[PDB]
Amino acid sequence: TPMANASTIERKWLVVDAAGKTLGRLSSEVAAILRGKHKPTYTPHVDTGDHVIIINAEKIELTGKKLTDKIYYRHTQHPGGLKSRTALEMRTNYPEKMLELAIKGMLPKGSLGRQMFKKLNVYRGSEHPHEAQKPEVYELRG
Amino acid sequence: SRVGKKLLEIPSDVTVTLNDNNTVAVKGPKGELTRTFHPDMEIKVEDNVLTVARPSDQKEHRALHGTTRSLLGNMVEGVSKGFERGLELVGVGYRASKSGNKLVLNVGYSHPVEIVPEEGIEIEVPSQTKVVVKGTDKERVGAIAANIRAVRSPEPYKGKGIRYEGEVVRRKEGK
Amino acid sequence: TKGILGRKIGMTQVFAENGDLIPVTVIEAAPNVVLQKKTAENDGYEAIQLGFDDKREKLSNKPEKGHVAKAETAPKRFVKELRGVEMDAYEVGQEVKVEIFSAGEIVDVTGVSKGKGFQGAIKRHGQSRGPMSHGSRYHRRPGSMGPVDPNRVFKGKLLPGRMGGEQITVQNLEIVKVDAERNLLLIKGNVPGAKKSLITVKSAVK
Amino acid sequence: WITRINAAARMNGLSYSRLMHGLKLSGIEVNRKMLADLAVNDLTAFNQLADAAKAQLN
Amino acid sequence: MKVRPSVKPICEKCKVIRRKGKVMVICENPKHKQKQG
RNA sequence: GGAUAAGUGCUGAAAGCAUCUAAGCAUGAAGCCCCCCUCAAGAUGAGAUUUCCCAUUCCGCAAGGAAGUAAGAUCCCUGAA
RNA sequence: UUGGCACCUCGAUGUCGGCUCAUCGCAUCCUGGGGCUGUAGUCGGUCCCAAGGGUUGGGCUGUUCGCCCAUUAAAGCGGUACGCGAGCUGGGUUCAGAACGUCGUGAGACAGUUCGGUCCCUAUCCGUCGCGGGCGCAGGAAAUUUGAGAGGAGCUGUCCUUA
Repeated sequence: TPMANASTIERKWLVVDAAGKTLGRLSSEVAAILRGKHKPTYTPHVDTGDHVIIINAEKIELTGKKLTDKIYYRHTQHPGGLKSRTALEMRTNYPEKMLELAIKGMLPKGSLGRQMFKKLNVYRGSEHPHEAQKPEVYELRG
Repeated sequence: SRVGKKLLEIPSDVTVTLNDNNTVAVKGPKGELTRTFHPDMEIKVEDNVLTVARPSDQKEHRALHGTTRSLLGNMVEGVSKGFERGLELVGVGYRASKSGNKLVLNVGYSHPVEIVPEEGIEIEVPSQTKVVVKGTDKERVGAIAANIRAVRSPEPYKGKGIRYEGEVVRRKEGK
Repeated sequence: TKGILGRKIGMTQVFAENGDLIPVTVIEAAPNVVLQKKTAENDGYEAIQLGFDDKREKLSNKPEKGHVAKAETAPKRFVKELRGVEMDAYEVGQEVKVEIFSAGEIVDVTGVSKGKGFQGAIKRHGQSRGPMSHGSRYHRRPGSMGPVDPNRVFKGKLLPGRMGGEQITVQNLEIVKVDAERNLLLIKGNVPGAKKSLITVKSAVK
Repeated sequence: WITRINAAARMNGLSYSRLMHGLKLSGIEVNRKMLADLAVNDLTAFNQLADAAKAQLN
Repeated sequence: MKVRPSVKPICEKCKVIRRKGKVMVICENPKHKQKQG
């Protein structure tokens, strides 16, 4: 007989900044926070997460040759319809899909996936419109 | 027997300025040149003596210890005396002159060819045969003169067109 | 970086100073009035909106009145919009006649092309047909659908539907003669659109 | 049950490992990961069970 | 060119220099120009 | 136009020289991404401006509900671009 | 491809060749870029980067192939149930009818040959082309758009001048 919290959750607003880190390990512990797996009242089905705002996403880094290698493949449905985009292409043209697509794979799939995915947003530069909620500052474990 | 382990000296008229982490500006009579280096390298400047030191002996530090010296060695030569590269053209109808700064090539084509000294580099034309590009940066003066050779590379049957000062051209004897 | 809009009538055949006869449309553009000057500081882009027809009383709506009546000239039926003009030349309410154009420049023409209704996969996509004899019961049909194994038909194979009606542009046309005293533009070529249908008349990128 | 004990541990700096390996040496305690969460929702008393194992980590 | 996987220097004055990830033979003779890959 | 592929380059070590390299740069193709044109906010991330209509009558304690309207639209009817 | 193995299919998976609609790979036939050449020049040979676009019209053959005629800048190869028969044709083998040669005393045979021979269906679901009705879009309604995102188009020869 455990406690299954359902919509009685004090949600939260954390901000994780993107100064110079690797977007795998910067999406790593954000994705646990997007479901709130750090929170002690974790039910696995009623979205116990909290909202995450990322600032300065275009200034995020990659070791190795991944600035040129990791081609981001999207596909149409029309025949022969792949559209290749490299990393530096995603980096400078528009990077507001460059951390979203690195977390869309990392949030679990289903109807609850997109429901948790609405809690995410990413702003290029130092916009942070969001002056009405008192957002907090979070620092990752590494 | 090493490139990097000896020293460099400031003879006169040169104020090498250790300014930032790596941006070191070198001023003087021919020009005022700047260069960013790698932050692991440590370059200390004595009384008109230039010393370059690396932290360890690694695959990184073998490469950078010779280059950062030799680039500064080139920055000494450009600020003190500069650089110049002459270009002799060979042939019959081949000729060249300037329209102010713009080098005009009446070389072999159905059109003239324009060359722009973009970053303030002296292109001195003593005659229709010889053209001298004079400046301060080997990565600029050597860079521009190569693209001048890219306008008309020499051919091994009759060596014609753009050619360096003592450029020994391969000779094919095709009948 | 300009443009007015008018109403197609039909072809003529006009002489141009030689034996050279030119196919000529008759575009009449009663003098268009700018209804709103959209700025980049609030709308996020640089554009302008024309207007063209003499609306009646009963035709107009009240929101079509209050949009006009700021620069109160007249309610006008058709509203279109031109990205990328000189905004520094115009003000809200300025009457624009045919005086822009001459009889010698490269001129772009968009429009609303005609209709053909539900007519299918020969006239709608130009495809051929099977032979009309040698026992074949196949003609006028859209071809095979595809190979076996992908189990579906690919999005990009063509099929019967409703030909025409879409918006279609013809680039790099040219104006034969400018007759601005009846607000008439004469453009060299066949311009899409049926009788009494509306056409934007830009200046093309040569 | 186990990821809630993770979540109670990272507000204490510990792992799931250093709790359960700690509680085998803190006491020889039997706390049967269901009812470990029932102390988590009384978190003021839970960390006295946690930091006692942290002292028994060292 | 000569582009073949069994790159090896031919004459006395051939030099074997590794460029851009590949291994090249650069000599006086342009006929000696070999490159694996 | 932008960034490159093969090349073609400079500069320049490691490895006093040489070296189109590891740093630092420039070129370079009917390729690639925009530029051209059409489609497109159900882009559930549902955008953005322009004006109009305004906060009415009843339950109900509220929450909520219905029932006449505004702006406009429909049934319907003469119609074919 | 010629083939091995007999695993799915003999309570049926209709099989070659052309017509219809094309799509995909690159070991490229043209077009773009180049490197070397026994590259004078004009043609060329050869590897390399290139898949965006194109790839002719006929006589014979059931033809695929190939020969041939005539062009073209080029006449590419290969999939995709040797693509496509609930889209089409039935010439081809492979039904009985007929005949020739040979085999067999014989009935009859023959991937040897010749002549003639019914190709069925009204579309549930997914899939496409097109159109619409509802609600959504924390008020209702009227017009215009930014553009996420997609698609189409993306081939080139002769001649003039430099000469």
